[PDB]
Amino acid sequence: GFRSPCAPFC
Repeated sequence: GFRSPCAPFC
């Protein structure tokens, strides 16, 4: 998962 915020794929 990526750092927030992450859209759409995280």
